[PDB]
Amino acid sequence: KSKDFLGTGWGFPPEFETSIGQVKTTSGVEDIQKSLEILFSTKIGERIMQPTYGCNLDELLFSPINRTLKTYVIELIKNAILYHEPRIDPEKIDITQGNEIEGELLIHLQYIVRATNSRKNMVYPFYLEEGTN
Amino acid sequence: PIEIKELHIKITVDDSEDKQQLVAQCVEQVLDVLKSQKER
Amino acid sequence: PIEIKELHIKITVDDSEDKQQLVAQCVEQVLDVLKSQKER
Amino acid sequence: PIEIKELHIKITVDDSEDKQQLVAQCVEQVLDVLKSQKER
Amino acid sequence: SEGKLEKLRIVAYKDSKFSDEVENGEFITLLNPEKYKFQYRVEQNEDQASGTSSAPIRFNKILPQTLEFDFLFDRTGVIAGYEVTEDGIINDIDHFKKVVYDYNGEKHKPNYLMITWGSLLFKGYLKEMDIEYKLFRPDGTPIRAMATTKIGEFVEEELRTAQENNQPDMSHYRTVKEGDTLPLMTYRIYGDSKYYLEVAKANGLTNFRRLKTGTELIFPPLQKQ
Amino acid sequence: SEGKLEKLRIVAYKDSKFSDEVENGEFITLLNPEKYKFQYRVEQNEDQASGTSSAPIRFNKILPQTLEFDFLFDRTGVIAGYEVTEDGIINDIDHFKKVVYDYNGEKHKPNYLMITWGSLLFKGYLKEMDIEYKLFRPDGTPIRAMATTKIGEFVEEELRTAQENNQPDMSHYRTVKEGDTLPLMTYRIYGDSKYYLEVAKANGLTNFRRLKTGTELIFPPLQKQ
Amino acid sequence: QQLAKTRGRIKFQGIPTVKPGVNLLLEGVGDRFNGKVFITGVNHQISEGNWTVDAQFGLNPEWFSESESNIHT
Amino acid sequence: NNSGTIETSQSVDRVTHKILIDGSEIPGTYQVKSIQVTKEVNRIPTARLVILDGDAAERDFKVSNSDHFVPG
Repeated sequence: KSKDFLGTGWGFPPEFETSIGQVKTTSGVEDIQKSLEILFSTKIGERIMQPTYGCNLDELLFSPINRTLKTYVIELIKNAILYHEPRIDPEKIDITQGNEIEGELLIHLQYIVRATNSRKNMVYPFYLEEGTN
Repeated sequence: PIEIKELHIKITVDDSEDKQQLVAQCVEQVLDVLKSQKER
Repeated sequence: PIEIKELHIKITVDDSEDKQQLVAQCVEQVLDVLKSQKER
Repeated sequence: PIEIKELHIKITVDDSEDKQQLVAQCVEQVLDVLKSQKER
Repeated sequence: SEGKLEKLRIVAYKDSKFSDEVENGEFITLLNPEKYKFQYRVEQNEDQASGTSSAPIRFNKILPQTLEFDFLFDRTGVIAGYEVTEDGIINDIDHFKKVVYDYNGEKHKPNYLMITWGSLLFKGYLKEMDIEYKLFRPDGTPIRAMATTKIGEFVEEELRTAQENNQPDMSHYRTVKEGDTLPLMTYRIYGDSKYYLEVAKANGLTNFRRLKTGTELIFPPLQKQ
Repeated sequence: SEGKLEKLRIVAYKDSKFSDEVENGEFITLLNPEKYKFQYRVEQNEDQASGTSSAPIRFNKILPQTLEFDFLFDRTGVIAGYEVTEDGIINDIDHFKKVVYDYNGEKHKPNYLMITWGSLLFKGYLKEMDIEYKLFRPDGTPIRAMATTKIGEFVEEELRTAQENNQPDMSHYRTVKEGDTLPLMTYRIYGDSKYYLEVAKANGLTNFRRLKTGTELIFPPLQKQ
Repeated sequence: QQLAKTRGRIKFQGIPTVKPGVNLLLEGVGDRFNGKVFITGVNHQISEGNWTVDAQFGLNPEWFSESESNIHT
Repeated sequence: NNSGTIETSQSVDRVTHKILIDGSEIPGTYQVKSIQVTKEVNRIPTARLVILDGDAAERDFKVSNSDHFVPG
C-alpha cells in the first residue's frame, strides 16, 4: 500500500461483469499501460473541452522512411508523453522497418515507472497538497 | 514615477545620451527611499 | 549607511550588475548630504 | 549648485576619476528636484 | 533512400505548441550549408569575503541557446538538377524573407520557426540577418547572393516545468534490501538523519532497529507551514 | 532592351508620400557599384528568474534597415562612351552632394531619397559619407575620387499600420465543412473554447451539437473596458 | 542614550535566526568596536543565486514624538 | 563558534524558496526575480516580490489578472 499515488481507475475497453454488478478496474502499472494505449489512439481535436490531447502520428502515413522522419517521430512521441503522462520517463525509442514490400513501420517504446510523485499527477489523496502545477 | 512633479529637463553634451539614462535611474531610486521612510 | 532603512531592492536586467554598483553609490552620497544640512 | 552646503568630499579608488564626475551629476539633479517641489 | 541527398527545410508556425502551420510558409534550400554551430552558457554567483582562499560557487541559471549558419543562392546555370529562371534569385529571396522575417498581422509578431535537416531539429526565432548581392545581369537582375543568420531558442513555459521534473516536497517509496538501516536511508532522502522516528511512526514500525528484507516503506514529505 | 546595361539612379523628393519631385534633383552614375548589402535586426526581451533552465521569450521590436555601397568617379579618358571634361569631376561631385546631402530651406531638412537599379527600390535618408580624392591635374584639378555611403530606411506612419494589418477585436465569418465542431472552431478564433454558447446565441442556433455542412456563421468580437 | 553609543551595520551570508532583539559577537574590527552587539534591525535579500542578510546594531537616540511627522491634525 | 564560517544545515550551493498564498503554493510557471524582507524595532514588518510579466504581442498581463496577488 506504498504505491498508492499511481492510483486506481476504469479499464480502457470497459468490461461489465454479471457475476457481480461491477465494471472492471485497473491499478498501478496496469493502469499506466492502458493510459499509453489511450493517448496514442486518439487525435488532437477529438476531445470536447480538451482541444489539445492526443497525437499526430498519422501525418507520416504514405511517406518514405529515412533519418529525417525518424527524428520527427521521436519528437512527436516524447512531447505527447511530457504533456499527458506524468507517471513515466521514456528510456528508448527504437524505429525499424521489418518488411521490404509491405508498408510497415515498427516502433518500440521502452520506459521507466517513476518512484516519486509528479506535480502533474491528479490522484485524489495526493494532489490536494502536492499538485502545484 | 507616478508623478510629473519629479521629472528633470534633459540636457545632452555633444562630446564627439547613454549617460542620460543612468542619471535618470538614480533620481528614481532616491525618491523611492525618501517616500518609504515616512511609512509607519 | 549605518541604517537598513535606506536600502533599495535589487533588480537587474538581462541585456546580453556593473550598473547596480554605480546606482547604489549615488543613493549613499545624496542621503549623506541631506543629513549634514540639519547640523547646526 | 549655488551653495557650498551641498558638496561632498572626494574619495577615489586605485583600481588599476571617471566615476567621480558621474556621481557628482546625480547629486546635483536630485537636489534640484527637491527644491522645485516646494514651489507654489 | 540512404543514397538521397537531403536538403534543409524551414517551416513557419502560428502557435507556441507548433501544431498550426502558416499557409504557404515552408522554405526549402537548393544548396546546403557547410557547417553549423551551437552555443551553451551557464551562469554562477561568485561573491566571496576578503581574507579567504576560495569561494563555493553557486548555481544561478542556464541562458538561452544559439544556432548559426550561412546560405548561398545561385541561378547561373552550372549546378546539375536546376534550371535558369527569367528573374534569377528574386523569388527565392522574397519567399525566404516572408517565412523567417516578415511581421504577421494575425498574431502581431513574426513567425515561429522549426528547422530540420537530418538529425537536427530546432525551434525558435530569428535575431539577425545580412544579405549581400554579388552578380548581376546587364539589366540589373541579381543571380547570386550570400546570407548569414542567427537563431534563438524558444521553450513554452508549460513544457519547461515538465522537463525540469522538480522533486522533502513529494512522496517516495522504497523496498528494504539486506544491509539497510533506517537512519542511513533517512539521510539520503531528506538530507538529515534526525527524521527516523517520524518515518517509523508513519509505517507502524516498533522494532525499527532490525528491518526485514522485503518490506515496502513510505516516506512522507515535510509539512510546509 | 535586355542587352542594355542599366545604370543606378537617385532622385530627391519633397514629401513623405514620394510624389513631388525636387527640381533638378536627379543623379545618374557613370559606373555601377560592384555589390550592395542589407542588414536586418529583431529585438527580444530575455529576462528570467534565478533557478530556472530557460527564459520566457517575448517579441519586442523590429529595428530599421540599412543599405551600403561604394562609388567611383573618374574622368581620365580610358572608359568607352564618355568624354574628358575641362574641369574633371568637379561638377559630378557637386551635383551628387546637392541631391543627397544639402539642407533644403523649403522643408527645413535634407531630401527624401529613392534609389533604383534593376530589381532594387529603396526609400530613406543619408546617414554617412566619406569622399577621398586620388588623382589630380598639375594645376590641382581632381580627376578621380571614391565615395562610401550608408542609407537608412523610411516608412510613413500611415503606411505602417496598413502593412501591419493588425486583427477578439474584429468580425469574422466561416462556412461549415463536414468534420467541424463548435467548441473546436471557437478555440482557433478566440484562443479559448468557453465562448461557444455566445457564438450559438448570436447565430440563432438551438441544435449546435450537430452543424449542417453549408451554414455560414458570424463570430463577433469581444467587448472592451 | 547609552544604547546609542555605538551604531552600525554588518553584512554576511544569510541564516533564518537573526531577528531584532538578539545578540551577536563581533570580532576583528578593532578594540574600539569589538564585543557583543544588540541587534535592532534585519534586512533579507534574495536574488541571483544567493541569500544575504544586513544586521543593524545600536539604537537611534531620537524619540517617536521628535522625528515622526503628521501625528497631529 | 570558532570555525571561521557561518553554520548552515546544508551546502550554500543552491538557494530555494516557496511562496504560499491562502495556504498553498503559487504555480511553478510564475518567475520570481527577487525577494526582499525587512524587520525593525518600533516599525511594522514588510516584504516585496518582483515577478516577471506582460507581453506586448498579446496586449496583456496574465499574473496581474490572476487571483493570487489581490489585496487582502
